[PDB]
This record gives sequence, C-alpha cells and structure tokens, in this order.
Amino acid sequence: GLMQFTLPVRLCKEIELFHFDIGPFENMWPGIFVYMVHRSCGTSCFELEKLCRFIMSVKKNYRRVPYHNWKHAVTVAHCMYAILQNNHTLFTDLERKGLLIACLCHDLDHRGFSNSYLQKFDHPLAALYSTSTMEQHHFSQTVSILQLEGHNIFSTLSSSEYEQVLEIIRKAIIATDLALYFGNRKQLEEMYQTGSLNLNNQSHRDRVIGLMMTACDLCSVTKLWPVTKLTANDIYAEFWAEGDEMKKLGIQPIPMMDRDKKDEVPQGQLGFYNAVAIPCYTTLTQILPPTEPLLKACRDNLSQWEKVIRGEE
Ligand SMILES: Cn1ncc(C(=O)N2CCC2)c1C(=O)Nc1ccn2nc(N3CCOCC3)nc2c1
Ligand SMILES: [Mg+2]
Ligand SMILES: [Zn+2]
Repeated sequence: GLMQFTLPVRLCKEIELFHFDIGPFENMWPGIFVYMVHRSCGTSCFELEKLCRFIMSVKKNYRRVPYHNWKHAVTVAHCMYAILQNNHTLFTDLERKGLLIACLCHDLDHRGFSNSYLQKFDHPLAALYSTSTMEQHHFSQTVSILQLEGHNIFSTLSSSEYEQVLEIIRKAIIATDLALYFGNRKQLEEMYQTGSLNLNNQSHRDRVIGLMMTACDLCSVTKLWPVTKLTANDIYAEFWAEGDEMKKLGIQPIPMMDRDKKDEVPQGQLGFYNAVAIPCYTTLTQILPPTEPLLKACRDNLSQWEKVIRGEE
C-alpha cells in the first residue's frame, strides 16, 4: 500500500509531457505503466500483485512485429495518461481505470496485418468477426487474460461497475478501428459547432472517448521529429510485408503497402496528416482544450514532411 513506483528525475519530469518517448529499455515499461496508473487512478485502484501479473500476461500476448508490439501498447497508454492528467475533473474514477487498461490491451495478439488482409486471406478471425476484425479479437484477448486465475484487477468493483468498465474498454478498443474514426469525428465536429455536444450524454461521452483512443493510437505523429521519423520506418516495415503477402495472393497492394512506392512516402505522410491526424487532434483540441500540445506537435511534424519533399531533408 505504501510501495510507490519512482522514476529517475528526467523521466519523472518528461513523463508528464505529451511528447515523452518511453525509451529503448523494455524492462522499464511495466514500471512506467504502474507509475502512470498510480498517479492517474490511485495507489489502491488495483491490487499491485494482480496488476503486475495482468501486465506481464498482456506483454506475453503481444508479438515480435515491427510496429504493433508491446512498445506501441505502452506508448498509446502514456498518451492516454497525459490526456487524463491534463483533464483531471472531466473523467470518472471508472473511466480513468478502464481507459489506461484499454490502451495497454488495444492491439493484443496483433499479427502485423490489416483487417483487409485477414478478409482477402480468408483468415478464421474474418468469419468470426465480419467488421473491426482485429479489434474484436483484441477485446476477446483482453477478456480471456482478465479471466486467468489471479489476473482480475477489477475484482473489488461492484457487479455493475465491473459491467460498466468492461463496456468502456470494449467501446474504446473497437474505436481504434480507423475505418470508424472518419464518421466518429464528423459527428463530433457537427455536435461541437451546432453546440449540441453534451458530456452528461453517455452516447456523446462514448464518441469523445473514441476520438481520444484514435488520438493516442496515432500519437507517433505528435513526438519529436526523430521519434516520428524512426517510428514511420517500423510502420512501413509491417505495411510492405502485408504488400508482399497481397502479391502472394495475386492481388496488387494499395500504394500504402507497396514497397515499390518507397519514393512517394513523404507525399503519403502529407495525405495521412491532412486526411486523418490534423483533423483528429483539431477536433480533440476543440473538445478538450488542454490537449493542444498534441495538435501543435502534429503540425510541426507535418511541416517536417513538407521539408523532406522540398529536398531540404
Ligand atoms: C503514421 N501513421 N500512424 C498510424 C498510421 C496508420 O495508417 N495506421 C493503420 C495501422 C497504423 C500511419 C501511417 O503512416 N499511415 C499512412 C496512411 C496512408 N499512407 N499512404 C502512404 N503512401 C501512399 C503513397 O505511396 C507511398 C505511401 N503512406 C501512408 C501512411
Ligand atoms: Mg489496432
Ligand atoms: Zn494501435
């Protein structure tokens, strides 16, 4: 109960900032996560014995893929931590519990392949879940780990609080399906402008949490340029592997997945920042003003991709 996690001074300071990189020392990521749960949620939000066993089972269930890996899980949880800490009063105790765990679990057992590749391959998961295929898998995997003897970090919730947090986690994980983000942000955009946005309305709260999950999921575009640039390599390592596998099914990959279009990457990043990233952080900043630093970091990185195209780097 009196056992706090403590970080070194540079991490103690930088972990509070949106652009923090969790670093290359894997053995520190669990401790970083528990630190964030303790400060965001409380030191008695979870039984430390059960949390530690939950964290290590989650880690074991992420795979050795270039991008959709354990580092990504913890990276996405830290962006949620920074959103939650900069918005103290807006979120319930259950939401602060549920959302960090959602973020840690949101890509559980990812194979490095898109929902489209599973469908075209005709993978079993594509028969079990017709839409948001991997995301329904990720929630399934989260429930299974929670049901391992000794892994129920939620045991000392009431019956209804337990059903509520699992529903928060399910919606949060489904919402990381980028196919659903476009419609979600347009709805939130209309509501905010016409003034109908209402945070006591549960269906509105759900939408807001959806956007937060997208914002945390894409947070590589909100880091310092060298982190953004080097993460993009990991993203394309998966994309181009999927493109190879499409060619093996005798399907031409979309340009995103085609290693033969390395040359156009800087222009592909522009479209992604303009069509997805900037709109996401803009609407998030309008709803939660203290998340402005994410939008400013994203615009800085947009400007860096513009410099690469103009040959300046
Ligand atoms: C940075 N970041 N973070 C998350 C994702 C992402 O989409 N998700 C889905 C799972 C992670 C990306 C990303 O890079 N997206 C994209 C999206 C479209 N395009 N289109 C090209 N190009 C077309 C022309 O030819 C060159 C490539 N690159 C990209 C890169
Ligand atoms: Mg995902
Ligand atoms: Zn993800």
